[PDB]
Amino acid sequence: LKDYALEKEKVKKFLQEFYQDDELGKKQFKYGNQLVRLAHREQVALYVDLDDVAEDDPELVDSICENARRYAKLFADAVQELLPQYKEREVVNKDVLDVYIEHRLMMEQRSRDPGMVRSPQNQYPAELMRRFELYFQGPSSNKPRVIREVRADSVGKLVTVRGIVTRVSEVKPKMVVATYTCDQCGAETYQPIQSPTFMPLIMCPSQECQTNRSGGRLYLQTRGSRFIKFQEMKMQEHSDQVPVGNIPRSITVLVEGENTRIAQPGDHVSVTGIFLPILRTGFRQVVQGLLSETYLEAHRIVKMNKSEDLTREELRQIAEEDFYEKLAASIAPEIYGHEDVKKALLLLLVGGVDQSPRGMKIRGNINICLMGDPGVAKSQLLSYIDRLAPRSQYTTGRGSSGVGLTAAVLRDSVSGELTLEGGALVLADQGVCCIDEFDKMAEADRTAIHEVMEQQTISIAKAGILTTLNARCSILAAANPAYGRYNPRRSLEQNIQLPAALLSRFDLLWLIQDRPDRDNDLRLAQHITYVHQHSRQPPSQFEPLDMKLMRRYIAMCREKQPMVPESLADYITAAYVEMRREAWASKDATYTSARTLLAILRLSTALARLRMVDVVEKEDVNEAIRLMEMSKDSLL
Amino acid sequence: CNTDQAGRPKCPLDPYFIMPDKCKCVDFQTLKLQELPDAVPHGEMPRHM
Amino acid sequence: CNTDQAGRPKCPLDPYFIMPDKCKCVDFQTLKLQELPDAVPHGEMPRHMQLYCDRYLCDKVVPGNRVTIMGIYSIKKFGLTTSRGRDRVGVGIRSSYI
Amino acid sequence: AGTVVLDDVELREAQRDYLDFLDDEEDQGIYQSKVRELISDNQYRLIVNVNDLRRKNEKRANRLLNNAFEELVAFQRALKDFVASIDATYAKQYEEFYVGLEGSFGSKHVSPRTLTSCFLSCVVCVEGIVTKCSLVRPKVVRSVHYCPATKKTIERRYSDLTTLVAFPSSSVYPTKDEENNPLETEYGLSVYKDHQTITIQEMPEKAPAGQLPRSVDVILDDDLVDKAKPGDRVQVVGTYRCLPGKKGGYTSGTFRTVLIACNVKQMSKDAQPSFSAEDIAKIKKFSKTRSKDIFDQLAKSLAPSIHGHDYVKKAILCLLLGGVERDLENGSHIRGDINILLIGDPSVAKSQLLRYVLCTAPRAIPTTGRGSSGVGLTAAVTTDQETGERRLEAGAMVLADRGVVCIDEFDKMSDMDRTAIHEVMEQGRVTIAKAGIHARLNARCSVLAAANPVYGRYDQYKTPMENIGLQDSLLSRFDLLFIMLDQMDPEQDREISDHVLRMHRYRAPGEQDGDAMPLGSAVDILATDDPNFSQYEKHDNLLHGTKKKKEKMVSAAFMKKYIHVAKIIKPVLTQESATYIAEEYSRLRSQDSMSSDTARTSPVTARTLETLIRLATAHAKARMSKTVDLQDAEEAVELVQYAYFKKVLE
DNA sequence: TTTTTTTTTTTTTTTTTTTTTTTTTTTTTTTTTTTTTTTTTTTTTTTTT
DNA sequence: AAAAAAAAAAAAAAAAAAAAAAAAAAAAAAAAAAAAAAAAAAAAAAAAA
Ligand SMILES: Nc1ncnc2c1ncn2[C@@H]1O[C@H](COP(=O)(O)OP(=O)(O)OP(=O)(O)O)[C@@H](O)[C@H]1O
Ligand SMILES: Nc1ncnc2c1ncn2[C@@H]1O[C@H](COP(=O)(O)OP(=O)(O)OP(=O)(O)O)[C@@H](O)[C@H]1O
Ligand SMILES: [Mg+2]
Ligand SMILES: [Mg+2]
Ligand SMILES: [Zn+2]
Repeated sequence: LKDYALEKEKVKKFLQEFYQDDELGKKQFKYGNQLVRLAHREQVALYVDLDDVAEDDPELVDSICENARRYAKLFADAVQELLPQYKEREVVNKDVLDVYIEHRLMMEQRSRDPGMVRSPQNQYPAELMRRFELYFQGPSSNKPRVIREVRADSVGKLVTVRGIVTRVSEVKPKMVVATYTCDQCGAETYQPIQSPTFMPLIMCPSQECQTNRSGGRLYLQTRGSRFIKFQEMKMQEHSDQVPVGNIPRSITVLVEGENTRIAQPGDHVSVTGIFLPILRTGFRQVVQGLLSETYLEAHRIVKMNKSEDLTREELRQIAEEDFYEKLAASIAPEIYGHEDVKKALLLLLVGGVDQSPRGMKIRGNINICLMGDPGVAKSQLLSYIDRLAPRSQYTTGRGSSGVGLTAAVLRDSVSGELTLEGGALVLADQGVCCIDEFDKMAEADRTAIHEVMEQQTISIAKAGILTTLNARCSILAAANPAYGRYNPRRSLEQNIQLPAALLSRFDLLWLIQDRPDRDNDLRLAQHITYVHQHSRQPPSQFEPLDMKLMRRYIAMCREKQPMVPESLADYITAAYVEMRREAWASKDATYTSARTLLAILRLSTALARLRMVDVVEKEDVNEAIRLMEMSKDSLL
Repeated sequence: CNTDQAGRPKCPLDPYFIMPDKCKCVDFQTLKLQELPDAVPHGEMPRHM
Repeated sequence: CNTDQAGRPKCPLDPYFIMPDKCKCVDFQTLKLQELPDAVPHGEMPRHMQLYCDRYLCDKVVPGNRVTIMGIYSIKKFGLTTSRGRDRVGVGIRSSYI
Repeated sequence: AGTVVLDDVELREAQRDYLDFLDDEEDQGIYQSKVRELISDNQYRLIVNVNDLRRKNEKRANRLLNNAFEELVAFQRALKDFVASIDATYAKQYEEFYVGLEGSFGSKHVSPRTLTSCFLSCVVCVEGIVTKCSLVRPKVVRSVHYCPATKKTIERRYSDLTTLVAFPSSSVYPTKDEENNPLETEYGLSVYKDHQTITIQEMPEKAPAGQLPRSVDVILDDDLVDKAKPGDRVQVVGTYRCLPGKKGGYTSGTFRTVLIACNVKQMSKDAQPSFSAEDIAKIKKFSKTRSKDIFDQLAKSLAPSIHGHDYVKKAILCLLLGGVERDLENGSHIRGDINILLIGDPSVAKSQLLRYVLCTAPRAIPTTGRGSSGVGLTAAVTTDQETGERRLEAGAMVLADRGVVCIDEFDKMSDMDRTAIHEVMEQGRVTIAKAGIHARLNARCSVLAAANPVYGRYDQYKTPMENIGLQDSLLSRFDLLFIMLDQMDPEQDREISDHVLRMHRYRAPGEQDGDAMPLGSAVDILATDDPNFSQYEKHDNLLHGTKKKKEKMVSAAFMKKYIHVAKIIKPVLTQESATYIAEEYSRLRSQDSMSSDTARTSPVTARTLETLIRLATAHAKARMSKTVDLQDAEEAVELVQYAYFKKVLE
């Protein structure tokens, strides 16, 4: 229907003279600078934003979106043909692939004889000589689709879908162009690869071996061949776009090149790509016809809401003396009360600083167990923290138990062998694992959680598995202490009903009891009725921060390693020995150990991180001790 | 037939037909050469080639 | 192809494909018959027989039924191509059924 | 070959008859309006009631049902002609328009067991349960290839030879130009139709109780693919056909059969309603007339066979109406479902109420104490074993999303199961994970549960805490908790017994005259239509299901229609209602709320405040109020006050 | 311009070669699929002081 | 309440037959054509007053 020479001229014009004011209102020829970087081998992937193309050619964007492989090829050809005139100097031959490329170019010019007409099969394939990758950032005018609804009418189209990454393979070499050499001739044979499998060539087709009518057997070689980084990921529908009685639908995304190593399992991503078929050869198929598998060919992978990858006033509120309180009060502002609980949860999000002295690691993660009466927002707070934290996993009861927490060995699909997949504690490694209904958790899981919370590893020596998993996750647990309710007739450690080891692993065991109280029940009921009435928490002095903003603040506080002075050591020691003396003297106290002191230290370093200082001060210690004291306040 | 498609069935045994328009033909003549009359031995039939 | 008279140029080897919608199919069931428990000699494995039922004999019985079968003792006729693997040292043997 | 047909007589006559049937203007206008409605809904399949054809054309109806393939080709050509007559551009958009069939297939209505070989090339209506679904795959029907050397563009057509003979020339994919230039396929310009295969099994409740199940394979093509998921109960109407085998020089005479669906419909003919203008007007007048005691009238009309339990019936009406989910902007969630627990003495009709809700509500799932254990109640994770990949499997509570789970003998469940129910009951979702997959399944279901107290009979001299055996966290999930006692008072006994004997005397009107209730022996069901997949006076005529003519009761069909309309209402808490509810909650949390020798049946937590809000919202929905007024709040508060306290005797 | 011998020369065939066309044609392995075991990893009912 | 059991009960791996599918696959004979040559009849031009 359309002339592709005209379309290649169109895309060449767009690339050469599209400009914006991205750097401070300065017209900079957005794609010309990238073409320069591509010509100097300083940049591999070029992402073409179809919003830019629509700004000056909307029907080009529609053509791109309705036959996307064709236009990925056209754009790659335009870039190939534009690169020679954007080269300002000589490439330094970054790697071995470059050495091969420029030897091939050198030998082609050397024996050129330009006026001669060569065979169409006697040049280098285009993809053998690129060293750049071209991708589309789909137009914002295209609404994201639901994985279920990406069907046969969208084969060959540029679509965006959103989902959770459930399974992503390791980066592997996928061959793009197979290179062979001959035992007779000294030419190279090239086999561009489109299929999922190929039959390696046997004879060479070289001119010099066709003249000689020799054997000319050719030898497949990795050296001159071309590979690409390749990952296979599965991606699932979000819970909120699954129909009523259904389970979420997966799509296979074939990730390759510079788009690899972006998405890890558990990530919320938005993927732009082309929806393409893979022919289903071989299977003696019940139905006649050319049936094929589908996949998404990735072009742009963007990590979404919690997986997401400052103005002077922003730093102003960071430097505000009430920043800690404002962040803590932004924790699930629809739950009334629980002010100190939200402070403790904020500290869990920030965490302490890991210490590695002389080969003896002590974690920086903070663990918190909310053990409360029924209906006190424990599951709501757990769910909020799961929504907010960047690498969080939520588990409940025994729906994700055993290998849903640890790893399991699973049949690989890409090659077919036994690959290790992590459960919740691996997907939450270096994040938060929210373990709801902790008191009703299978004992094998509880022992695994012992090792996770202190050693930050999972050791497995079962039949198919002999490994040690990294599980460097904070544990936010929720439980009911004994028989559903806290009764004062029985001591702690009797209605807590956690062994001293497990109990001591938690930096804070927060006790919540909802004792009835007329004015307090009115305050809660008014808050809740307002929330039911307006779908939001009532106005207060300070508007709560967005979850994006909260994430940014917490992240900035994360890389803020503060140290403990020598001057505080006596103060901290006195606090520890004091806590320990109440534990001994009191008859209704929990188990106190050196873990209580480490809890003091890491709580206070998390406070200091929140002030974004580099040295823990006495007020940080003071607030940490107050938190440890409040954690058992309800029993008074 | 060279082409394969395992999902599809195979082509017949002798499937190939000359396409006459896609053929490079050249001129072609056959001659009859007789031994030169002055080269034939005396009582002797001439040879042909 | 038997009709190679309606034109001089010929048809290939094996030109024929089954026309599935032009075939008259009938019902078809296979039964496993075991020797009656009272008829098995004392220390003795039971004998079995494969049964082949047809149009209205299909679904006339269910597993567990005691039946009396009347039929042709017959062998499978699928083309004297016996190339089995590890077992079957036996030559000239074909599967029996009724 | 290469022959064309010159005005085939039978195809011409058939297409004429079908276009006469479709062009309904001198007649009632049914199918002409239906074709307009598919044009406007942007769809390309018309579902035709075969009874309408029988009414208009016996000869067509019989010929269509017995020779399905060519008849359906004629009727789809006629449909395309008719659609073009109404709207030529729409007809231009879609290559072919399709025809699904529905209605009453007399002898063609079969089960997977009864679908024998005598129905080959006939239209059949098969009912069963989907055991396996394939992935939805695209099947290429028109491929477009560009030749970069010559700049030429090529198109190849692939005809649907699923059940026809397919010679290998019909399936070659072009890869080379005539002079061996490579072609590149234009994926975006090619046309694909997606293809699925499912297996339908004879429903376990309908299969002969002894033997193994019988199945049939079904080919689903575009528009029909994702209509059914494993575990669904479906009708599939389609053509039963032999598939071709592969090319070979030898054949056993054995053919593999499938059903090519022309229509798929769910058993849940209770999950899709049909409202005419008169129905809507009747609903609107019923809501406007008595907008005060309409709720009581609906409640007392709920399980008419059960006498008494007025509060329990009001609560069940609130459960069937529901509250409103709060979906906060930060993704936070408050549920809007009501969960009810019925504790009580033996034989007080709580199973009857569960059975009523099972036969009344849409998307209602039944489950008993130990008959659904572990993963059969919430979801499960299994491994595909063909691809080696993990798969999700939906349990009872996932399948009841936006529905009800009626858990009978709740006390006889395991504690493992009862603690698995916690997350579904409160947060409305199932979170399950094995190593290769983690999901969060929506189970937005309300739980109606019936249990017996410990000791089987409720001891009135012990506190309700120790008669119910449930811990406080579980009890908190159930927002209403009814103790249904067997008070052996003679007056109440007379009331109950008179009612029961009247229901044991009732005989259906005219349908019966002294006869017995048939067993329905698996050949009688296929004789008639299935009521499950089948195709309003606001009141019932009074005979002796009621003693005297003093107070009318709502028709069951109208009550279904009314509740379906009222469920969509989203009433808003007004400030007076919110203040009243808050004050009542603070009073109810306090000790003065309970006198001496009265005891709490369930704890009062913040969940009780949301219980009040949800009950008031459901009450407001019953009136179609759009606001939660003070009357709704005080009805909710009296429900809670009634259910949450119990006097203990000495 | 009546008679009369070589001359072809059109018509029967026959040979006869060279070339193009015609005619003939199941068996044997392999592989997926289904339905079985079988070791191992849980996990769900058993009891005590 | 936990501590051994003692089953399901799921997976991976194996077998293990079937039953279907897939894969191999030129040379010998004939006829027709076009060309020759050969027996016969037929049609020419030299004879004379
Ligand atoms: N400040 C608050 N305190 C208590 N409950 C609240 C508060 N704010 C809101 N709620 C309500 O509590 C209800 C949820 O119960 P929740 O999620 O607290 O159970 P839980 O704390 O896990 O208790 P359980 O121990 O029974 O599991 C939510 O609907 C929420 O709206
Ligand atoms: N108002 C009523 N009160 C009690 N029983 C009634 C009433 N109306 C009818 N029944 C009859 O009582 C019989 C027994 O009721 P059902 O079996 O539902 O009791 P149940 O409460 O489930 O007993 P259990 O707790 O032992 O299961 C039913 O046949 C029902 O029809
Ligand atoms: Mg909870
Ligand atoms: Mg009952
Ligand atoms: Zn060579």
